Amino acid sequence: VAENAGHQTSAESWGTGRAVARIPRVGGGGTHRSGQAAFGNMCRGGRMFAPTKTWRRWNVKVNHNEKRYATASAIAASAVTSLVLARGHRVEQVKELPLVVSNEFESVTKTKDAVAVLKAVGAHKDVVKVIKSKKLRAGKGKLRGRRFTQRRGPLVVYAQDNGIVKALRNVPGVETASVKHLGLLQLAPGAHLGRFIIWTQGAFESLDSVYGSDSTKSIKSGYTLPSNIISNTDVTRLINSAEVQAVVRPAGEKTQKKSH
Amino acid sequence: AISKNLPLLNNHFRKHWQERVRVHFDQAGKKASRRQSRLRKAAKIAPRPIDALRPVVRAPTVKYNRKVRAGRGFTLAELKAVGIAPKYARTIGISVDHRRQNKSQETFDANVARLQEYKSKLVIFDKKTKASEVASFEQVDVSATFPVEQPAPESGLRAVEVPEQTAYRTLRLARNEKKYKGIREKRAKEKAEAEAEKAK
Amino acid sequence: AKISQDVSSSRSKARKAYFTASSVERRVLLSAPLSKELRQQYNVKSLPIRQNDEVLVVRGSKKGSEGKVNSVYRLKFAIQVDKLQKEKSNGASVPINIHPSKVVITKLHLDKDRKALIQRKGGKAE
Amino acid sequence: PTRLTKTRKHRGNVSAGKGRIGKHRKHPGGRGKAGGQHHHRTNLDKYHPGYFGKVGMRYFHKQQNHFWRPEINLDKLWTLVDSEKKDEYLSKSSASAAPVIDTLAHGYGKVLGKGRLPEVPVIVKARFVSKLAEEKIRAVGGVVELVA
RNA sequence: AGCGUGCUACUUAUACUUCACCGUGAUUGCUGUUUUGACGCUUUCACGAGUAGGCAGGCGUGGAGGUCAGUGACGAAGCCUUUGCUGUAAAGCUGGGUCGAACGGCCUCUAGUGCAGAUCUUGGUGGUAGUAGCAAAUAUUCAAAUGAGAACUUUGAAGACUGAAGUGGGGAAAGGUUCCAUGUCAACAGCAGUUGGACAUGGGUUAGUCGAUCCUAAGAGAUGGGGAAGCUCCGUUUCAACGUGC
RNA sequence: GGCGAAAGACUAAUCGAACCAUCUAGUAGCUGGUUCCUGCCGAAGUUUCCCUCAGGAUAGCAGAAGCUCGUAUCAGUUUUAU
RNA sequence: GCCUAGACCGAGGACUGCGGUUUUUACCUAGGAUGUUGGCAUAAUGAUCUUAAGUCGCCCGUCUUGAAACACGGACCAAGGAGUCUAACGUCUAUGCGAGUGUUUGGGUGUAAAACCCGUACGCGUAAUGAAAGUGAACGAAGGUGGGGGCCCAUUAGGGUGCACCAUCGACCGAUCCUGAUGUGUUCGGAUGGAUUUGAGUAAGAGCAUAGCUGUUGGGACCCGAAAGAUGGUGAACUAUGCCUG
RNA sequence: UGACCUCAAAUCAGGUAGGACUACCCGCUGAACUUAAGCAUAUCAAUAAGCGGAGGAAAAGAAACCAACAGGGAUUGCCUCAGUAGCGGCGAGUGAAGCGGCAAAAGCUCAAAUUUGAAAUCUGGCGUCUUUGGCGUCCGAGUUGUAAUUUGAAGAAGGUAUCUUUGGGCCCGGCUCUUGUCUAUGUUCCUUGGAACAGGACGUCACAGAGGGUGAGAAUCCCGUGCGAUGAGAUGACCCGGGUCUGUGUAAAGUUCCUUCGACGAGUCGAGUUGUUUGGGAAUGCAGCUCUAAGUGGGUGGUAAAUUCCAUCUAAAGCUAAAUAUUGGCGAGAGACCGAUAGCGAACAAGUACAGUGAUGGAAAGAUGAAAAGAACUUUGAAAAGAGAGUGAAAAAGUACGUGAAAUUGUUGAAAGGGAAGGGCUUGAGAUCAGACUUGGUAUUUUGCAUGCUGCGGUUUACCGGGCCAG
Ligand SMILES: [Mg+2]
Ligand SMILES: [Mg+2]
Ligand SMILES: [Mg+2]
Ligand SMILES: [Mg+2]
Ligand SMILES: [Mg+2]
Ligand SMILES: [Mg+2]
Ligand SMILES: [Mg+2]
Ligand SMILES: [Mg+2]
Ligand SMILES: [Mg+2]
Ligand SMILES: [Mg+2]
Ligand SMILES: [Mg+2]
Ligand SMILES: [Mg+2]
Ligand SMILES: [Mg+2]
Ligand SMILES: [Mg+2]
Ligand SMILES: [Mg+2]
Ligand SMILES: [Mg+2]
Ligand SMILES: [Mg+2]
Ligand SMILES: [Mg+2]
Ligand SMILES: [Mg+2]
Ligand SMILES: [Mg+2]
Ligand SMILES: [Mg+2]
Ligand SMILES: [Mg+2]
Ligand SMILES: [Mg+2]
Ligand SMILES: [Mg+2]
Ligand SMILES: [Mg+2]
Ligand SMILES: [Mg+2]
Ligand SMILES: [Mg+2]
Ligand SMILES: [Mg+2]
Ligand SMILES: [Mg+2]
Ligand SMILES: [Mg+2]
Ligand SMILES: [Mg+2]
Ligand SMILES: [Mg+2]
Ligand SMILES: [Mg+2]
Ligand SMILES: [Mg+2]
Ligand SMILES: [Mg+2]
Ligand SMILES: [Mg+2]
Ligand SMILES: [Mg+2]
Ligand SMILES: [Mg+2]
Ligand SMILES: [Mg+2]
Ligand SMILES: [Mg+2]
Ligand SMILES: [Mg+2]
Ligand SMILES: [Mg+2]
Ligand SMILES: [Mg+2]
Ligand SMILES: [Mg+2]
Ligand SMILES: [Mg+2]
Ligand SMILES: [Mg+2]
Ligand SMILES: [Mg+2]
Ligand SMILES: [Mg+2]
Ligand SMILES: [Mg+2]
Ligand SMILES: [Mg+2]
Ligand SMILES: [Mg+2]
Ligand SMILES: [Mg+2]
Ligand SMILES: [Mg+2]
Ligand SMILES: [Mg+2]
Ligand SMILES: [Mg+2]
Ligand SMILES: [Mg+2]
Ligand SMILES: [Mg+2]
Ligand SMILES: [Mg+2]
Ligand SMILES: [Mg+2]
Ligand SMILES: [Mg+2]
Ligand SMILES: [Mg+2]
Ligand SMILES: [Mg+2]
Ligand SMILES: [Mg+2]
Ligand SMILES: [Mg+2]
Ligand SMILES: [Mg+2]
Ligand SMILES: [Mg+2]
Ligand SMILES: [Mg+2]
Ligand SMILES: [Mg+2]
Ligand SMILES: [Mg+2]
Ligand SMILES: [Mg+2]
Ligand SMILES: [Mg+2]
Ligand SMILES: [Mg+2]
Ligand SMILES: [Mg+2]
Ligand SMILES: [Mg+2]
Ligand SMILES: [Mg+2]
Ligand SMILES: [Mg+2]
Ligand SMILES: [Mg+2]
Ligand SMILES: [Mg+2]
Ligand SMILES: [Mg+2]
Ligand SMILES: [Mg+2]
Ligand SMILES: [Mg+2]
Ligand SMILES: [Mg+2]
Ligand SMILES: [Mg+2]
Ligand SMILES: [Mg+2]
Ligand SMILES: [Mg+2]
Ligand SMILES: [Mg+2]
Ligand SMILES: [Mg+2]
Ligand SMILES: [Mg+2]
Ligand SMILES: [Mg+2]
Ligand SMILES: [Mg+2]
Ligand SMILES: [Mg+2]
Ligand SMILES: [Mg+2]
Ligand SMILES: [Mg+2]
Ligand SMILES: [Mg+2]
Ligand SMILES: [Mg+2]
Ligand SMILES: [Mg+2]
Ligand SMILES: [Mg+2]
Ligand SMILES: [Mg+2]
Ligand SMILES: [Mg+2]
Ligand SMILES: [Mg+2]
Ligand SMILES: [Mg+2]
Repeated sequence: VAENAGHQTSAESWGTGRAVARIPRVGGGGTHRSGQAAFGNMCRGGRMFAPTKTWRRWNVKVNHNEKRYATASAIAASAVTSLVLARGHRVEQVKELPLVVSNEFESVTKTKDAVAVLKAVGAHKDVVKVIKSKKLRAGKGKLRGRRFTQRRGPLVVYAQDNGIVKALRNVPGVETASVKHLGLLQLAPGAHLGRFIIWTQGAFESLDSVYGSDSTKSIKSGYTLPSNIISNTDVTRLINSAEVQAVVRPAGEKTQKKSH
Repeated sequence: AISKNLPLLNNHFRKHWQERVRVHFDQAGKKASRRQSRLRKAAKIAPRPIDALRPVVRAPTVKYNRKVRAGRGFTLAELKAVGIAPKYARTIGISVDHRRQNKSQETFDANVARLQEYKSKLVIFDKKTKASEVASFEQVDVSATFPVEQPAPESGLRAVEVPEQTAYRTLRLARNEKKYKGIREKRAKEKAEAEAEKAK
Repeated sequence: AKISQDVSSSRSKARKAYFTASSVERRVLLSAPLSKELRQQYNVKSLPIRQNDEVLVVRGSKKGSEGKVNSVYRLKFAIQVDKLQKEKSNGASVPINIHPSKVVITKLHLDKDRKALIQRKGGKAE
Repeated sequence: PTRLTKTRKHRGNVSAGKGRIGKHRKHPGGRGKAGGQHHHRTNLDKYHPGYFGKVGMRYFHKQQNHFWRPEINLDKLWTLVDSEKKDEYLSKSSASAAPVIDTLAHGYGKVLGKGRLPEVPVIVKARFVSKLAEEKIRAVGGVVELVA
């Protein structure tokens, strides 16, 4: 708010003894503003309690390694069909994830051709989902340049841009991203894992140089992909295994019988 | 006002500090405009480099002796050793410093070698030069083409040679000699004048 | 999406530029599409509506009506067609105001400036 | 976030957690470190002894660069040897050829003598060493070479 | 049906006993039947007062990312209502009426986020109450005219008063069109109104001789100068080569 | 500051120091208020110091988070001995 | 031991148990209600609203030892209305990396305040102690003793090994005090051995960074509230006093 | 009879200054509230108010610097140094600098020198021309010093081996800025609606699915958006690329070495004292007064003094872009901001109406409808109005205009009521609401379907069993 809002008055308290509250009041006469309360957060025309300041903290620091951790986790989550489906993507007619497309799609220059390729590879039902999802935003945010809302479509990741970025620019919901610069705002929109990612072959083959492997060092300086604290992530087979089940005592009833 | 087992703080906020709060909202905007200024400056004078050649100098003080960094300009003696006048040097991308001198040979030799390396890659155009030759050149980054390079620390294998006096004893004796130099010299002067004045 | 830094996506700025548009600016805003016959005759798809054009109403309660434009009433952002009248219980008739984007031009009023405008826009006039 | 604060939970309760008798006030007790010798003596004496008074001599215009002398102990000295060549050096080091460790070039002023060295000759270049650090270096067959 | 004393029965607390249900704490068991909930299900026992205060789990509001390819001009939101349902509750959902353009559920983010009070703020509305009151300045009445309408307008007749230090006839200050004619009654004239200093439309102020203008008064104040960091202060012919001379 | 045949009178309904704006959201150990639900736990008015006595700090009382363990050796009680 | 009158309740939901009778691998009263009959389903039944009757019930908020108080605020209603943000911090928690850690001053890059990338320095940590000159952390399996979860060997017990941590006696580094070797710019050096002394130390590192709650200090600082103080201006149309002209 | 010096006058010829704005900038002057739990030093604060002066930036700036190193190297800003050294009733508090990483980088000008074989310099008048000016000429300024030459990094004067570099004016381009013109695809069908811009079907364009308008949520109706293309105007000693005309280059400048020299700022430095200020502490800067220099001298080297050294600069004269600041002006783009008691005081004829002698103080107030289609006409009334009618999708939109809450009020209906009313619990009464003959199953007949009898409402008596209330 303005630094002087509510404080452009010469108001002075009347003091006690005049049967009115001790709030400051406008002086003078001849206008209806005269004698009216001022300066108070409870007063009409006063300044708000604790007026908002610009030196509030707006940007937040995140450790670079943790940010990379989360980016890798989101990329990994993009290959889990259950996560992509819970994420809301119409991916039921894609035969396997990750969806990798040939490099000719890096060279499409017309939106018609890019849409045709999206239709061919089975990624256009999610574009149709974006098209059908357009609604007027609820609330005053529509007065602030945010008039419509819609879903997110597929994310197309390339290695070389020979026209694909501009060809997909106008398709609603589709985002394009270089494999060299992938971030969490695209990989996990809304902090929800499982983005529907369409890789070109070049981007898929560059992933291993970008993030490294057990045989390849990452281009990122001193960076290694994270290690899990658990090796077998399926604990039902760990519990119901020969090694563990051979040393346990026999199980009781799932529910104790009531004896009294 | 003072309560609990807490550190005692020094929060200097008793003046009208809120009238002098500079929040750098324009960090990204200034970064972008700074880059645009840099492109305009480069494109104006291409293929001439945007950076003048800078010398390499030791950083001062006992804390930064080990480090070596870019200086401000080459000394008059250094330019003299490569046969360049300072007035001329300023016009071919070489920086001059009339204030710095060369007490020692090491920095002087490093900067003479640096000037000779830059001078070998220099190509000065003239009227007879056509735009075909000028377009055959790319605008290099002098700060990267002639970087400031730290001398490598000594490492590897060498023969062990053990002096009889330990290093700790050497340091202690140096400290003691410095501490008592003045009083010992005064004592010796008094002794000499006494034993050579009455011995007249 | 817009790319130029000189283009504004502000709703308030766009509406202010519309309702405070000068009369000269309102001429372009009150453009009308040509009919299919004139579009192939002149190879131009829309023109600023002019006083003596003939239009066909394609939207609203007067859809299907035809007539000659009587006035481009630029202050009200409307055109008044020849016989598109509403009859008050008084017995008097007031013209019905129609936006030019809700009609098609079926016959152009031509002069030396209209022809140059059509030829400027890549079309063919005479 | 404000929605997690106890201000949201105090809504509806009269005193906002400040008490009906105490009545949260402007500055009871003073501002800042007021009354440190009078009514906050019991706090400063208990938790900050040594607070009042002068100790030692002043130093006009103290330049901290003069006193720069980072320490490295002996148990950390072989980390300055190249990692790719440490294992070869730990085997083939002798009096005729021992690794040189330039401690100043790595940012250290004094070599201290905590810990144990590998029983392997080394040449340690330092501005300063402690008495025991140099005794331990000589015992493994090494030497300390003073530099500046 | 009092006093002292003894006895039998009977009366009833949120207390005690048995039982149901809620919650809290502990506790039993649950993966070759773990079986799409193990932050889950399940056995058993005990316990439950509370200001100041602490903590936990939830309800609600504005806006943000995501999702429901959610609701909606065949009616969103809002509002009224013994239409009810759900929850210990904060509240959520729903029938009918009204209405007219947006709005919600869920996973998260965020905050200018919840009112009965502060002689709180601004706006609005009551009881009081058709009440206090509309009582100084002697005093009005008859008739006609006008008008829808006359205690109050106009005219006539009368009765009165101010009583020339006036309730008369002019002016200075101050106001500014209130002046005059015509029309005119929504508001204003604390009743009324056809009347008005109200409202609307027009008209109207004529100078050589009346004033201003000119003179100087107490005083105000440039210049030449002298102070003052300076805004400016002093000084008024002043330590001045002072005539736009006749 | 003025002015006062003097009353602290008068200086624009303002006078034992006018009015206006700003510093200024001046400071207040003092008065008043401080906005949803349920669940669990639950006080103090006492010690010492303080120009301290309507206030603080300190210790106590209270909550929360737990941690190390699993009957180890504790108790606002009795007995016996002293 | 036996007979006999009444009231309230019916949690649970295949089996599993303990008993009993055994005519029996069956039955029972024995780990919680079944059987049967009538009526009703336009209704007997239940809930809410209004009202009557019986019984109880003082006006909320506040300060207070004590309020329904003859203590204070509150006529009524709507809308607004009070622990916020920031700099620097303590504890705790989550997360990443870990003897390191922190990309974001800046450079690169960009689909352009985003995302992505880069590294030198620097901050904190990895060494303390002394006023300072200065000096600077292993006798030993990084010590001994008593406990100590877990693990190993056993076979109640018992033995071995015992991290974290607790109590205790030592060792090492710095300061203080004492002693004072070979030596020497003869006044320096300080080996060696000690001391009811002392440090926020060593004794196989634990930190750094981001975020959240709570607490702290400075800021308007939960909201509203002085009497005052200062700086710069405006008034002698009232009034006080002098003067000039009536 | 004339010079010169000093000082005047003119409506003399030609110029220049004042005042405004406020966000940032350069100075002067200068508080107190406040904190210290009192208060006077201190703090607030070298801040507010007051005064003088600028610009697009200002200021500072090419060391009388920092240092103590193996040395850096004009100024400015950022990060850090560092809440540190220090200052402080050593209390409350306060508080820089060097180094280091980076942004940006750019250097120089006078005075002091004899042109002395030639005042070589310049304002002005007059004339003329191709006019931000050139040329010619004449007065004047100026020797009490205007040009050339040098600025300490040097440099001068002689000698010296020769070598290397180069002036100006126009014309078209490019760059920069502004601006004009030009551009893809449905208004196809059905339903609702007053209106399609809604839903459904079939599509199209997309380097354009930003935004706005149009009778409701419109990429495809319109303007735009995106992509570029092409004109016009400007601008630039101090941007470059070409041309083109003159270059009067025995000239100007630099480069190597030798010799002789090498002018370098005074009421200033410095010292004392006083006041203020600073972190600056036997005194950091500034200022007043008193004293008052020197020439390897002078300053600095954060503890006063004398003696001896060392290090490092070179004051008392001057200019200079960029990085830096920016609640003002101008032009733009935005936002997890506010949504008419909010947001600026002001969304409106708002610094308006209105108040005050004055300085000053200072509001309230947005929304019919797509469109006035703003109700013709008849009738009652003095009129305002009313009643019919009419327009409209709606008058449950009539300008006393969207929705239209509460307080408060009228009418109708229901009920209750002996000096309050209101509440809880319980039941009665009245009103309302709810629920199992279940999605009940068993065979049965007829009424109805597009159809070829088949899913299945329909009916009553039978039987199975169920629900609820009870004995
Ligand atoms: Mg406001
Ligand atoms: Mg302190
Ligand atoms: Mg030097
Ligand atoms: Mg409570
Ligand atoms: Mg309350
Ligand atoms: Mg509390
Ligand atoms: Mg209170
Ligand atoms: Mg008390
Ligand atoms: Mg308290
Ligand atoms: Mg009795
Ligand atoms: Mg008795
Ligand atoms: Mg009970
Ligand atoms: Mg309780
Ligand atoms: Mg908000
Ligand atoms: Mg829909
Ligand atoms: Mg309804
Ligand atoms: Mg509705
Ligand atoms: Mg509407
Ligand atoms: Mg949503
Ligand atoms: Mg609020
Ligand atoms: Mg209220
Ligand atoms: Mg009121
Ligand atoms: Mg009233
Ligand atoms: Mg009466
Ligand atoms: Mg009276
Ligand atoms: Mg009469
Ligand atoms: Mg009389
Ligand atoms: Mg009149
Ligand atoms: Mg009246
Ligand atoms: Mg009347
Ligand atoms: Mg009038
Ligand atoms: Mg006269
Ligand atoms: Mg006259
Ligand atoms: Mg006079
Ligand atoms: Mg004067
Ligand atoms: Mg008196
Ligand atoms: Mg008065
Ligand atoms: Mg306040
Ligand atoms: Mg008190
Ligand atoms: Mg309890
Ligand atoms: Mg005391
Ligand atoms: Mg009290
Ligand atoms: Mg049961
Ligand atoms: Mg009672
Ligand atoms: Mg009270
Ligand atoms: Mg009392
Ligand atoms: Mg009470
Ligand atoms: Mg009483
Ligand atoms: Mg009282
Ligand atoms: Mg009171
Ligand atoms: Mg009252
Ligand atoms: Mg409210
Ligand atoms: Mg580091
Ligand atoms: Mg450190
Ligand atoms: Mg030290
Ligand atoms: Mg340790
Ligand atoms: Mg106040
Ligand atoms: Mg005051
Ligand atoms: Mg005072
Ligand atoms: Mg007067
Ligand atoms: Mg003149
Ligand atoms: Mg001025
Ligand atoms: Mg001051
Ligand atoms: Mg203050
Ligand atoms: Mg004080
Ligand atoms: Mg106080
Ligand atoms: Mg005081
Ligand atoms: Mg100060
Ligand atoms: Mg000021
Ligand atoms: Mg200007
Ligand atoms: Mg600039
Ligand atoms: Mg300048
Ligand atoms: Mg110089
Ligand atoms: Mg510098
Ligand atoms: Mg200060
Ligand atoms: Mg630097
Ligand atoms: Mg001339
Ligand atoms: Mg177009
Ligand atoms: Mg629209
Ligand atoms: Mg459609
Ligand atoms: Mg649109
Ligand atoms: Mg000089
Ligand atoms: Mg001063
Ligand atoms: Mg001084
Ligand atoms: Mg002095
Ligand atoms: Mg100078
Ligand atoms: Mg300057
Ligand atoms: Mg800015
Ligand atoms: Mg600006
Ligand atoms: Mg805006
Ligand atoms: Mg407003
Ligand atoms: Mg307002
Ligand atoms: Mg309205
Ligand atoms: Mg009539
Ligand atoms: Mg309607
Ligand atoms: Mg309506
Ligand atoms: Mg209405
Ligand atoms: Mg009502
Ligand atoms: Mg009665
Ligand atoms: Mg009842
Ligand atoms: Mg009933």
